[PDB]
Amino acid sequence: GSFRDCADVYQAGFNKSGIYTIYINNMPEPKKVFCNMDVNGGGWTVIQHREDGSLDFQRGWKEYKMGFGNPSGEYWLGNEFIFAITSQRQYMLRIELMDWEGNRAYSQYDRFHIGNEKQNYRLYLKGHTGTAGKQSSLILHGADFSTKDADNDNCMCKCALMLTGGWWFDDCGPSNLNGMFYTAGQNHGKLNGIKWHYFKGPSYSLRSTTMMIRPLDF
Repeated sequence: GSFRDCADVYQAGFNKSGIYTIYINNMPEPKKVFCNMDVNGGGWTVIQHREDGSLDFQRGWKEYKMGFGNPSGEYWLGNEFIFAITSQRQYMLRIELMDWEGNRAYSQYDRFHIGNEKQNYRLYLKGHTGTAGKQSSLILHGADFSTKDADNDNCMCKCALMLTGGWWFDDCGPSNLNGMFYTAGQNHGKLNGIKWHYFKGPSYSLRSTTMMIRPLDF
């Protein structure tokens, strides 16, 4: 049915994880995405994935808007596409995380969406659960998206210049999954890495991230 997301992809009989094309309402061009059909019933559209540091996340607003990298590996879907998808119905957000010592954790939000570009792709979440901290490492109560060329944070400083990448930063706040990818034992003592404070703390840089969405009604 209207392949609007990986949930539709899954309902239509494709039960196997991989690259698919989805047709997002009101977007001009189709979009290739990774679909995770494994976690917890499947139907997850991946909006961010990191695992090796091959792809650099130190980009500007335009690139954070339109997306970068490739769905076969590491990528950012793009805010314009995250908006367009999450406009077409109510979606939940799940975030899969792994440290360098083999531990996996996840955070999950019952409700997720972002505003439009004029709203600086502001973030709204509700209903945090999971094994990657009792509190949410993403701020629930509203933060614009910021990049090195768009200072929209709640700080008198510039969080994108200090922590790297593009994220919904507060006083930078308790996360940045789009920070610098550090490898091996370098995961220790890094302040501008790939961080999720309530899981491994402000100094740990994570081994892999996947952020993915699917409809509430799935």
